[PDB]
Amino acid sequence: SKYDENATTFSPEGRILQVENAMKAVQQGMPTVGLKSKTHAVIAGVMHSPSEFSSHQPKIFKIDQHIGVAISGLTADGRGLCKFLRNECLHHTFCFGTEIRVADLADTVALQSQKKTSKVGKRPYGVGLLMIGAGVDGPRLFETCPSGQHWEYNAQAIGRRAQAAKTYLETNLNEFPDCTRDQLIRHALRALNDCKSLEAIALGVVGIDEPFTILEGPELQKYID
Amino acid sequence: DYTRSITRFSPDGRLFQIDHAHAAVQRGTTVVATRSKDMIVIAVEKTAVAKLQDPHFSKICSLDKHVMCAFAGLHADARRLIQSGQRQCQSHRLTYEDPISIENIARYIATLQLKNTQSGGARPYGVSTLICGFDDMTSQPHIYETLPSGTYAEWKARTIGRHDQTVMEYLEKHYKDDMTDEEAQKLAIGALLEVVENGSKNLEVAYMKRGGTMEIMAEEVLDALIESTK
Amino acid sequence: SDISTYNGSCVLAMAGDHCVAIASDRRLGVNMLTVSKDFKRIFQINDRIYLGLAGLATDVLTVREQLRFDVNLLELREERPIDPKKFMNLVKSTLYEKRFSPFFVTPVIAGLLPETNEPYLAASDSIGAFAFPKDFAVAGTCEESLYGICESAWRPNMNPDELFECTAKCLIAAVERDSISGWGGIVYIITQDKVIIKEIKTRMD
Amino acid sequence: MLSIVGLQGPDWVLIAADSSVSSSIICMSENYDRIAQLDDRHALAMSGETGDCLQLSEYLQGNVALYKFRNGVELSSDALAHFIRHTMAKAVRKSPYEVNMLLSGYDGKPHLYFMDYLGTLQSIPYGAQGYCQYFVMSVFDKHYKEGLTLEDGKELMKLALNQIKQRFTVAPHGFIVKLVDKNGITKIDLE
Amino acid sequence: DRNVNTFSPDGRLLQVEYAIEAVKLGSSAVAILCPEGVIFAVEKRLSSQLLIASSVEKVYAIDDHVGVVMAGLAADGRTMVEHMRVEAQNHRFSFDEPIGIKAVTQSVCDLALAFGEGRRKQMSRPFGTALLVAGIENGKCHLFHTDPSGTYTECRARAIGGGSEGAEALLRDLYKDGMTLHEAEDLALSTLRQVIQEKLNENNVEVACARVSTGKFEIYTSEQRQEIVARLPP
Amino acid sequence: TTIAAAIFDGGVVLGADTRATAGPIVAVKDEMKLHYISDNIWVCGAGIAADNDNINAVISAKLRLFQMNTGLQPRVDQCTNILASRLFQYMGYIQAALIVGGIDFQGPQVYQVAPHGSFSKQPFIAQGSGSLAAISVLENRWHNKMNEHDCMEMVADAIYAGITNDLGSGSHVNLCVIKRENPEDKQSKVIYTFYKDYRVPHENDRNFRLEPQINNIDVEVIKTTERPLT
Amino acid sequence: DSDFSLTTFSSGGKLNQIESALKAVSLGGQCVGVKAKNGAVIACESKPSSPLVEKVTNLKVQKINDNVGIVYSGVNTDFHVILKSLRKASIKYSLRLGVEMPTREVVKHAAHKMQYYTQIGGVRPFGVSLLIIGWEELGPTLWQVDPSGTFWAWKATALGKRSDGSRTFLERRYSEDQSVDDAIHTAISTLKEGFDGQLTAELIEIGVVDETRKFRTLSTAEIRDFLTE
Amino acid sequence: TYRYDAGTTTFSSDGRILQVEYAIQSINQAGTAIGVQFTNGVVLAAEKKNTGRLVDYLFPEKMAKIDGHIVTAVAGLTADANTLVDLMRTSAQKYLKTYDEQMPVEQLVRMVCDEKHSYTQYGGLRPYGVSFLIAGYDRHKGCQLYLTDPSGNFGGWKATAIGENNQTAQSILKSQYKDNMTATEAMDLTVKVLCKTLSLSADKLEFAVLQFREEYGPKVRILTTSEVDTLMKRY
Amino acid sequence: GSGYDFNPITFSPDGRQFQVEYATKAVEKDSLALGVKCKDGILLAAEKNLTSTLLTPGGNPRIFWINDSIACATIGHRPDCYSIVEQSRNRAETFTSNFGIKITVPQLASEVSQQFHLAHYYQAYRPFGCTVIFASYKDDALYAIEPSGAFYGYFASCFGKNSNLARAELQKTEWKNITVREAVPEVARIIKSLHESQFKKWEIEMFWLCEETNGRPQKVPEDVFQSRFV
Ligand SMILES: *C(=O)[C@]1([C@@H](O)[C@@H]2C=CCCC2)NC(=O)[C@@H]2CCO[C@@]21C
Repeated sequence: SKYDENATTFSPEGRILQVENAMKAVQQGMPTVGLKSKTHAVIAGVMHSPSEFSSHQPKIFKIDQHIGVAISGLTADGRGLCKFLRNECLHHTFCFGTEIRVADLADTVALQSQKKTSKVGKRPYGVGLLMIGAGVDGPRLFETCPSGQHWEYNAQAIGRRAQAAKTYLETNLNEFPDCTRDQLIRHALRALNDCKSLEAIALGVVGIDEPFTILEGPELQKYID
Repeated sequence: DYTRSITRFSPDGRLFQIDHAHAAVQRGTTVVATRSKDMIVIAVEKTAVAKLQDPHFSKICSLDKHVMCAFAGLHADARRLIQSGQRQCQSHRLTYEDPISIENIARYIATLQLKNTQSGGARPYGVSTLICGFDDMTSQPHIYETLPSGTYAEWKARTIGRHDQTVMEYLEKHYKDDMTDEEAQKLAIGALLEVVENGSKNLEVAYMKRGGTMEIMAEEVLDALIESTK
Repeated sequence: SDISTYNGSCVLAMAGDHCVAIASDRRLGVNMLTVSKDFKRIFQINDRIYLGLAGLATDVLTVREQLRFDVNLLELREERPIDPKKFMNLVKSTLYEKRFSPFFVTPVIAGLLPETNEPYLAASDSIGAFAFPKDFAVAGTCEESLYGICESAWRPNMNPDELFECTAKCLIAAVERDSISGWGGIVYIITQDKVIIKEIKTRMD
Repeated sequence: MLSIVGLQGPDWVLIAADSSVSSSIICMSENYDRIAQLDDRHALAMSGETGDCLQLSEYLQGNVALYKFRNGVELSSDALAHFIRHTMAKAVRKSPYEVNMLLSGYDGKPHLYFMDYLGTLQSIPYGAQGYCQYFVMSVFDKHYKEGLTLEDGKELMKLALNQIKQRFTVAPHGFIVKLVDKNGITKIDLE
Repeated sequence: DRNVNTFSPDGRLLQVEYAIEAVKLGSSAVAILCPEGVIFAVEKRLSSQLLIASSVEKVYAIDDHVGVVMAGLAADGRTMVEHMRVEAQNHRFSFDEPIGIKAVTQSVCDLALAFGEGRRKQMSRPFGTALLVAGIENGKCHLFHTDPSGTYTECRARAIGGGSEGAEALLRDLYKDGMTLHEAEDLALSTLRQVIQEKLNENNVEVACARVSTGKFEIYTSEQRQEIVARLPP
Repeated sequence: TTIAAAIFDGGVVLGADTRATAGPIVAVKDEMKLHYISDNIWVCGAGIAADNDNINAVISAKLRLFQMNTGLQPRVDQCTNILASRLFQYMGYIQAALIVGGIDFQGPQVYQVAPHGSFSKQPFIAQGSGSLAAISVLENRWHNKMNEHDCMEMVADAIYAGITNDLGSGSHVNLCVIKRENPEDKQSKVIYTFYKDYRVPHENDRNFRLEPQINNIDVEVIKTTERPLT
Repeated sequence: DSDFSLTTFSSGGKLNQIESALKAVSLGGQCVGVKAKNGAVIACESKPSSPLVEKVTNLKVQKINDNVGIVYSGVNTDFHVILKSLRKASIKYSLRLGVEMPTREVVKHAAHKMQYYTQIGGVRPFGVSLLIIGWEELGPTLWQVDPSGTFWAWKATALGKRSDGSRTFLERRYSEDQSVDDAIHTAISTLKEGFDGQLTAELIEIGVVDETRKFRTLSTAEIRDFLTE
Repeated sequence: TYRYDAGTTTFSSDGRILQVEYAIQSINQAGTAIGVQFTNGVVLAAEKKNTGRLVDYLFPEKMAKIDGHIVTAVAGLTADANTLVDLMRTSAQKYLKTYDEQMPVEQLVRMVCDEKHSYTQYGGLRPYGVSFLIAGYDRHKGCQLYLTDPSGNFGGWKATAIGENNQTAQSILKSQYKDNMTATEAMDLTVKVLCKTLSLSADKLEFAVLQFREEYGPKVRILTTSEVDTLMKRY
Repeated sequence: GSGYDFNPITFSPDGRQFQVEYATKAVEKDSLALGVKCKDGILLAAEKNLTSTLLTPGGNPRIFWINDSIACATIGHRPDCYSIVEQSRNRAETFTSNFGIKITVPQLASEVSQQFHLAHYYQAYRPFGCTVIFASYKDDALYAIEPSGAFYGYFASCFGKNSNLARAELQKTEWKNITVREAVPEVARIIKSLHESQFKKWEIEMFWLCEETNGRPQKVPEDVFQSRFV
């Protein structure tokens, strides 16, 4: 409590309490789920509707043609990170002319978040990103943390009620590598359904040859069964 | 450079630094700006040692030949506001050749105060400013009150500084929708006198006539109007 | 042609018997055109220091004002008048700070040493290459003419009258051979007691 | 190479300027007011590219007004002249204003200053910027008398402008003359 | 804590939540979207009759097609609307088209959370203003809500200010997707009147419509505000 | 200009003419081209007089500050490195062709530094316009471990050769003999003896002058005013 | 961001950091200065950390220029920084004006630097008080420069350890008519008064400005010559 | 960070910058400085902060010249006073370079007060704990005397005081100050007010006499120790 | 306890850098990673206690490439771990830009310890809660930098939880006597013996730099040693 002053302050236990507060800010975001097959990767999430007549706040974003990120936490910080990631993809498609690897984007966003947590006067991004990419590296899923680190996953859940989604993913973890695009999307939607408190769920799906695309609302009806 | 975010929100949602800047304003001398169809009048009460100092240090300033400006609050923060406002009037002339709109210059002063409320390492101006003047582009005299918060609002008759609520009540009671220039003078003078127990030797009254510059009321005409109001 | 030749100037300083004499043409010319005959090129820098700036009128005024800024600041911060040698080094610093965008004025410092009252002439080029002639310091577009006339004419130990005599005559000879210089002369005789400012008559063509 | 001519009198200053603005070989306007009224007391005739003259005039007028408003005192004619000189001295070395000016001001005393793009400041009884000086200075020298009346002053300025019209190859199609006196800057016609 | 960009143990930016509170201290404003247009009805708080109502305008036209109503700090909202106007004119300059409502909303939101402290020379605190951005894009009216946190959401109906929660509760059973612009104006003014502490009048209210038929965000005049307040059931 | 420094057994002899020309005209006939750097180091410079004077003053200040802070005797190679770096960073625009001549723990050292920053340790060096006329004497009369007087005469004769053969050089030969106060004691204090006007060529003096100076210019004084000197 | 000023006025108008730096001066080693008719003197009790210290390597009495000299009391490193700055200012003054920086100009530059460090942020005031001697036109001058940047001019003063007792001693045993030798004797006696045990020429450094108007540090031989008498 | 920051450029619950109020209190703890305007000049007087049997009163401590027409007495931190006097001298000479005219007194006072205010509103730095009695002459407003504050607030005063017992000195001036006084009368008034408020040794006092003469112009002379002693012995 | 633990640059009255000690605590919390120098190369083995079974098998690296000859095992705060990895890559690239050759682990460790030290030496930085073991066979170097910035070459380094026991076990083997392929089973046995039962799923991320890799960093192939365990 007394050491929860800055992101630059270590608590006597080695913990950065402001970093942990930002991580909790991510854990307070709406349920986000990511999956990874040998051919496709999926990010889905129950978008948040602050008001009854307000639309669901977009949660899935397309960083590059085969890269997308699902934000969980401060959506403004998520948009800032999306801007940064799109700049990184545009400078990798400028310097090298090809699409960056989602692993490199995870590295860059982790570096930026760590620099936010290592210099005073900066706050960790209050948003965690489930980034799915596809390329020469294959489909890859990364959960980037406010602390400045990204964890590579075959599946993952973050935000609120994400323990049920994590349990579902653990149960079906060995199914995912062979799951087709349609089956991976179905698994994503059925991991989110366990988190239900659809027109709220937005799902970005990418493949090795399939460019990243965002499906929302009725477009996902075919993947419920 | 130094950026300590002097102005931050409180749990109840208040910028305590803006409250303190308003307190600084409310310890400043009373200013009363009133308008007529063709003339604006500003009356600032003056606290001074008449036998030992020159009363020529005026709260009323002229940002431009058409923009009159009075203030309540810290005289140094007000001097900075007036200096920046004069610079902005001349820069608007440089950039447009047209006299700066009274709304434009009032917005600029309010935005200066607001930037001080927003810039780290910058103390909000402890000054509330009455930016008055005439626009040929609108054919309307204007009197805007810019606050330390950076909010500016046009008024038919506004007062700032100490005793601002009593003078506001006086203005509300004795305001006419279509006052003549002398009626505006009488309203401003009487509103200031309602809290001041001294005549011309204390009050300072300036005015701006349609398509005119700022003229400071004499110590003879001011006293005559004071007696007429009483 | 040349920027220095734009404003014709002719500044002279001579050393006498415990007295200096700084004379200057009074013409503000623009190339070949006479604009004024009341142009001040000699400025009093201190009670016993006079500075004649022979060169571009722009840089004459700029350098004079910059050295009045420096001398006033020095005398305020030190409560003491600036010495002729201290002011010479100040002018050298001022010109060499703009060495690579030089002022197009050659300064001529005519002063008297604070205590000994000895003559002190100090003429530099545009960039503060100060010389300290014990006899005469010349500057301006009449530089060759002034050098020639003062080499033969200047004599040691000239009293204020004789020092004025050559300062005026020698400057007249210089300006009358310079087309862009002349139109009246002004000679400041600096002595122990008084400064005598004599406006001398030169050719007005 | 525009013809601006100043003539200082005992208690007035007649400042005239070429009223013909031009683009290349085209006389765009025949009544362009090249004289800039920086203050109610000071009229600055400017010879140079119309854009440079306009920008410098606006900068100087804004600075004069800013001095009048910041401090409750108006610049003198010597103070304004040296402020213009400082501006030109700054400009020449870095980003030069290619304008040669005649600053005519009345602050209880008539003043006429010969100013150039470099920054040479000189109070003059009469003068000109452009090639017109080559034509008008002599006429002033020939016909200027100390204590010249305002009517004699207008006659002498008219003579100088007529000399510009007659002998200068690029004869200005007309001049705008302004009288700077205790009453301010008033535009006049010399006929 | 004690620094602006600090996270509570609950995972909230404390300055952001306090700016949300500041918005809750601002004047009420109801934005009702209907297929014909988006209608703002805003409480103009007049501390005196001498206060020129047109000068405390809580509604700002960002562009011809898009407008904005503020709640909270009028000066921070002025900064936000200034940024939005610059963004709209820059977008018209760069892409020869009106800026999308979502696009300008996202731009001002990105500006919103760029506050910082402790780093050498930026705003030092979040904007204490929530905007109801609305406008006509591609023959459609779009209504967006920005709050100090920098999050924006598209809204069919929204409320910002002191009566925001009560206004939303009243809108629960009062708002429908197919209302006419007449009905949208009536609902906005009714909700505002219900969530303000003074009798509704044309002078203490500001009404503005991003109208699809005109394709423009106009601000209603006193006559139009009277034309709406007259129809209200009270 | 003719500047020439050589190294004799006990030290260094630097020499310079005293003629500064403002083009084809001899501006100065007693110009000082030998610049004191430190008690052990003197630089005789050619090129632009302002550049030489200023760079020598600046490096003398640098080495005086060095000797003060560090208590260390400035080194001739140290002075030469500072001079060469400064002249290189100005890309030869500081036209100061310098000859550093000093005595440090490494003994008597003479370095040349070109205006562009190219330095070189040489036993005898001649720079300036008459540098060739001087170097001839230096080439023919310099030998390893010559005594002080022979090196003095050689450097003076080289400066005189530059004076007579070169138009840019003339007037007198100023010498500066850096030497250890006790030549037999290599650790003794390095002192300098400056021989101003070491050579005053009599054939190069003003040999004629009108005893009655003939002048037919009469001064007409327009106006006279006398002002006190205080 | 540490650009905030750590030297700030306290509730009563007392710059606590200035008082703290002054206390650092008061525990920084006694240094005395005495202004004679024909010169000035500044000595200090420079007792080394150990007999193994080489005195010349950390002389407390130092030259600012040919005419001005400085002794200090307080943080040795702060004095060295101020001394380098003052010597650099003097050489700059020589470059711009051809003469050594005047004594009062050196004092005012030291005072300006110290005030600057008492006002700008991220720094503490210099924890040294400087006794600067040098000649002005009207004669020799001794100047105290405090951490605040306020500079007294003294006929005599001590400002280090037990400096109150030493200043009372100077008040009691100082006369204007003292010569430079008399001033050196007065400074040595003041150091003896405020020093425990027998004073030694090794343990004190003396720097004097005399009729020559040039500042010179007395060698240990000269200091011992003065002590023996 | 900012744990050990004093909020020098931050407002207090009352609305006054507590660092400016503490600077004002520091001034009130400093030697009294008094200014009095007479017909064609202003006399400034001050009490030296460094006053001992050993202190050598070589040069003015509280009194400084800003230009040939402007002089300043100071109450408060003498170091901040020296810094702002250097800044004022540079500003006056800058105005002279720009306009070839002596800087108007009100504009130099506004410049030093803008500096002092900037230290109270930006940068989180310590305020200038000095109050200047800036006496001077300009053609515009004749001879003027301005009282500056650490806040950056200034006001013209016919006669005023700052420092210790500044209120007592102000009351004495109010009871005794006359208009259109002579240089001698105003100097004697300053002596009386100092003697009553303030010991009283002449060498402990500093005097400067700005005087505008149509012939010589505005002349500033800071009275030397001999002049101060002769003037005080006359009371 | 006392307040000396908030500012990284603050020293405890015992000379302890409490923030550096807390960064070291962050290192000690993490699962142990170690490195051993062997005859054929250097083997870096990082224990990855997989928090979730969903983590990619073989993903989430703790050993990183720094150069085509330098690998980097990382312990502690993984954000700081990868920050230091990327800063080491940048330092190697800058070293190549300035000097052309590829950096060596000793001087790479010095350059990165410079950043480690700057973190707790200048304010406005957080000490890196990570220990980085740079290994290079081509430099025969195994240098571990600690959170303080203390870097030492090791014959066998190890940091993290149970690092003392891991070092004690590494001490039992003369690693240079054996090659990397026979070192892998020994290190794997060490970590498995120290692996805590609470972590069911986990991995041994082994990398080696050897002649078999031509000195290039390379993850130990799965066939050689299946890194994944249950
Ligand atoms: C010498 O090179 C020379 C002198 O003015 C000389 C310059 C440097 C030291 C001071 C005196 N430089 C010149 O420009 C002329 C040209 C011929 O050589 C000069 C006399």
